[PDB]
Amino acid sequence: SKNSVIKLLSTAASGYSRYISIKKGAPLVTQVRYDPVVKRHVLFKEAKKRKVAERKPLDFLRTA
Amino acid sequence: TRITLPRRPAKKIQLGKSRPAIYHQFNVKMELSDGSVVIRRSQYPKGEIRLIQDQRNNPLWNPSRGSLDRFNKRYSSLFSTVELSEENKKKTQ
Amino acid sequence: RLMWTFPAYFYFKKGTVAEHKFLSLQKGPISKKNGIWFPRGIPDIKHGRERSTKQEVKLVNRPVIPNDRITEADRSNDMKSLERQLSRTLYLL
Amino acid sequence: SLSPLAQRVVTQLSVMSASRKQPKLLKLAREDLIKHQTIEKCWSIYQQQQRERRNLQLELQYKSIERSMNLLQELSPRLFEAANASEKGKRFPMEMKVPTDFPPNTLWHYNFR
Amino acid sequence: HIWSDFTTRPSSLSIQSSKVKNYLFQKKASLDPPSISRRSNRIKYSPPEHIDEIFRMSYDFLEQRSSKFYELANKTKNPLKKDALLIKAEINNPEVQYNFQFNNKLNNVKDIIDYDVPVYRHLGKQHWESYGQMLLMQRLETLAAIPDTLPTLVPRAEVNIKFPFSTGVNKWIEPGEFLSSNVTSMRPIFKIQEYELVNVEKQLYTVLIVNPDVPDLSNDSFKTALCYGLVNINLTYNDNLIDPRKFHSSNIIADYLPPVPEKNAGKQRFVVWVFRQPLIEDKQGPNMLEIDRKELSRDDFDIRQFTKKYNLTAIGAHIWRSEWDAKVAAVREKYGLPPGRVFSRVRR
Amino acid sequence: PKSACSLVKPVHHLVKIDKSKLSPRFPELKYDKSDIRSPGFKPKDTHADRLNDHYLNTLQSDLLLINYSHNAAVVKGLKQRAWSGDSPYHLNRPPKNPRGSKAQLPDIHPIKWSNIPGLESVVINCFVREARENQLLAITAALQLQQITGCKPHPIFSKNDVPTWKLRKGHQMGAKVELKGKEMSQFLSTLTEIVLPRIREYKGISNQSGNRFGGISFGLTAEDIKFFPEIDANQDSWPKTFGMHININTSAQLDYQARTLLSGFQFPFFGEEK
RNA sequence: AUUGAAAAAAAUAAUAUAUAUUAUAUAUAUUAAUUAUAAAUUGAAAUAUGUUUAAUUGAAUAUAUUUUAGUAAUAGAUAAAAAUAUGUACAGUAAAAUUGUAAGGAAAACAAUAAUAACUUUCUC
RNA sequence: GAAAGAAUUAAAUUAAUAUAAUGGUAUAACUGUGCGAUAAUUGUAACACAAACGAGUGAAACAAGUACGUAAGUAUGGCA
Ligand SMILES: [Mg+2]
Ligand SMILES: [Mg+2]
Ligand SMILES: [Mg+2]
Ligand SMILES: [Mg+2]
Ligand SMILES: [Mg+2]
Repeated sequence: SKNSVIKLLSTAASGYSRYISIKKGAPLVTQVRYDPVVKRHVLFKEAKKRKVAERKPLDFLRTA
Repeated sequence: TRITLPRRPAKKIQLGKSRPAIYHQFNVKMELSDGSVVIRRSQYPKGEIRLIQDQRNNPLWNPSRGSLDRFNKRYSSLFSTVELSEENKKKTQ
Repeated sequence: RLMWTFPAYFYFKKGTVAEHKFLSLQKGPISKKNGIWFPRGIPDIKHGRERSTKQEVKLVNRPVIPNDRITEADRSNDMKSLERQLSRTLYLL
Repeated sequence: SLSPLAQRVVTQLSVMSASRKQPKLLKLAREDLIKHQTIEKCWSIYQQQQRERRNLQLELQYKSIERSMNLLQELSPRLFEAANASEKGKRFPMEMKVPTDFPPNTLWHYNFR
Repeated sequence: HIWSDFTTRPSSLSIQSSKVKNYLFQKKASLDPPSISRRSNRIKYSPPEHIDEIFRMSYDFLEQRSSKFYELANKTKNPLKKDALLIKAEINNPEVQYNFQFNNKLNNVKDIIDYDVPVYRHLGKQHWESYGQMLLMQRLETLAAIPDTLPTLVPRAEVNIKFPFSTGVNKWIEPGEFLSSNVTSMRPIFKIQEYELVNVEKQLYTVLIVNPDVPDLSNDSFKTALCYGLVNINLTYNDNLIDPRKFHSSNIIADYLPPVPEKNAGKQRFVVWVFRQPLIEDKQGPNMLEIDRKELSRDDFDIRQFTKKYNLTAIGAHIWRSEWDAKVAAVREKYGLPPGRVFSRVRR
Repeated sequence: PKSACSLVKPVHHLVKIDKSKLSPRFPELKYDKSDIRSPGFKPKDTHADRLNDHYLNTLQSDLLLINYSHNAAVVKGLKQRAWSGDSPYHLNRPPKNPRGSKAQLPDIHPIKWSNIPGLESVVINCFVREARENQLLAITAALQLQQITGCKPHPIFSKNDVPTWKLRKGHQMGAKVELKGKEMSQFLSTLTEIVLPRIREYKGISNQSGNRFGGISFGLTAEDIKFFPEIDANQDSWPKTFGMHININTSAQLDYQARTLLSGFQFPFFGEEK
């Protein structure tokens, strides 16, 4: 399995949720879409937990 | 294997805010082989330079106007033409 | 006014006799210090330069002394001489 | 972290880079800005005039050459032919040097070859 | 020194501020700029070095050039050429540049920016071409106010409108704005700023506000509607605000009827057009023209036909666009217009 | 996206709408880079350019005099030939490519007061091939270039891929710098006076070198770069040093004219000319 | 505002404050910033407080308080090296072949290679 | 007569298009860049194309909300 399915649950606690597909070790996928219960654009976040390909956090502060 | 300097996140130059690279430059006097001085802008900090080998003493740039040297130095008392005439019998070849 | 800072750290290595002379020749910028009024704004300094102003950088072993552009011939007003005007195009009449 | 060679490369890079080496922006007052504009415009005009003068002079020279060559063609055909040759490999003489800022010790050479 | 002389030359070419003028013309960089009002900021400020002597030299150079131009300008007889010469003479004057750049062009005070002066007028034209004219052209093309009403426009005069009498607030209308029915309840005010050399005494103008987007249900299309029509208006380069003060009741060929868009009829373009009159020779004074007031109709109005009839040339334009809101019924009631129709939401 | 169909609508006016001016997004960018109010401002005409002045005074008139050919007409270049209409298949046919060449060549004009040859631009291409191993070498080369010129270099990247030479695609390898105006002139003057005399056995730029149209070139070894005064002043700061190509671009119609011009600026020419 | 130098004001735009209107307007004041961001027993600079030399300032040196040095690429709305493959806004043109050029060679990189009639502005005979 | 601009004409889609092949694409659908990361959103979708049914395809419009754009507008994933 290369591309897995996930459940994005609305942040405005309606219960509304949208499902999308991602690569197995993709970053946490949050997106702003229309919640029809609330009748506005709200944040969606992943309901379940899963492991991620850990990227090194690129440093803008010039280290050393 | 490939030796590199790994890049940091690039700094966003905004459109319109880009400024031209005006490097720090000193006015430098070059005295050539002869006494002709010329001013040139230069990044290295030296107000005056005098040059030894230039176009103004090269034969290619003015046609109208060191083993050998070592040899000359260490066979100077003898003074080494007359010498050629003495040591040039053309029978044997 | 718009020129960059002179990157002295490159041209002069830290803890060297040549650097020390350069430092002595130079004079530093006035830094910001708490509890004081700076009526020409607070000092903006990076690599030891007031960003708000122009920077001045003061610098065989012989001084390069250029020759005088006016000549002896020019002074005398000798019309037959070729060295009489050095900055102009002379024509034979 | 880094080698001495890596450090020296970084220093070299810095020399070229605009990172923390450049001053504040050149702000002007409105009167000062106007004065600057008038300085620049006048200068530009002067430069244009100079260009026209030089260009005009060149045109005049060209006209004179044309006038000469027609006359030469009319009079002596051989002389005209000699004048009008291909000067493909013509090289400026190496004595005609680019005028320096200050003159040399020996201004002029009276002897040659 | 031609630019210091004000015997024949207008007063507007000088800077009216004394301090600013003094700062401009000094022998050393001793004084501090009048623009910087605050003491601390003046102290902080440092002008670029050597600027004075060079500036003075530049002034002398351009002053000499101006003087030379003036030598030609007075000998010239034909008017457009003379004006062009005058412009050439004074355009590089620092004082006139200061005046124009840093003071308002829209509501110009005559002593600072005089549009009677040719140079200032040229500057104003150039400024208009740089932004406002382009914008106007874009709004005419995008909204489709050109081909729908009047084929083309060659923008010559800068036209700005206002609605002072309705609400109370002061605002010049940006082209292609959505105005409320309250805002456009009473009539607008025009300002036709002319930049070409034109006979101020003789040249008359007409102003027509037209609504191409009123629905005609017999044709199953739209028809035009002359919402406001003025004729024979006198403009002057400085005195150019077309207000009930200026124009008389005789000038009004069709008195202002407000935008009253119907519900679901859509967005309605109101595109004011400014024409200049045809100028007749061998006749002193302003040549008027009579309009057949029974012939031209307001509920249906061929703008192009009208233009052809009276030999007009469209020099300027401006546009707003109104759509239905709650207060249009109130506006109709105030004006005594009928209740107003209501259309289906679907364009079936 | 409902469609990909690109189709610019016609307009009903001749006014040229500058779309950049109608926005309020980039207020600093509306000013020209020549204008003082722009952050992109740089003092251009800072001092009197010496080589340029010399060209103006002495050379340009001489060059004009040299290049005068009596009643010389224009020599048209090789162009795309049209088909003779001796067949109905010629009717919307693309034109035949030029005679010898695949690309079209320019017309050679007679030299008059307007179109006298002169220096247009210098380009200093330095592609260091050891930088396939070491990226830091490219940086050092760029610095060297900057030092030499007093102008900001631009990084060269490997555009191609090849196995024989150990070369990847998209790898920083040396640098280039297009000099123009006064800096270029200075660089030429330095080349003529300081550097090219200190090369021991140098005859000249080859007469077989160059473009077909007003462009001449040559190159300097790593040995030759140590004569540049910014390099020359300190041997110690530069342990390594990289060669370079030097593309001189003239306003010359043909290459012999360009060579003659360069000779006027004290560049020696040695080989047998074409 | 105090400080330096030797009556006021008349744009745009931004910022601050106020109010006008079923109008993101107007009024007054002022022109900031603009390539930066934590962490340095070691480099460099300033200021303050002492001491010694030629009330004095320069010069030298000690402590304190700061400031700088973390040195890192794009400087251009970048435009066919590589990299964010869906939106939108603005802008531009590729390729091949040919002629050259330091190592460079058929094959690394860079340069150059169709025509200006008319139009606008600028300078000029 | 010169400089600069606006450009126009000719040529080109042989490169490039995430991917086959074909059609299309410089008015670019290709490429660069700012913002953004939203429309790779939510309910009704007529009417067509295609079509035994099951399905498939293009899609005006109405309503809710979002992003970019000075605006006009564009976006209900990708030139097809
Ligand atoms: Mg294809
Ligand atoms: Mg069918
Ligand atoms: Mg079916
Ligand atoms: Mg696409
Ligand atoms: Mg695609």
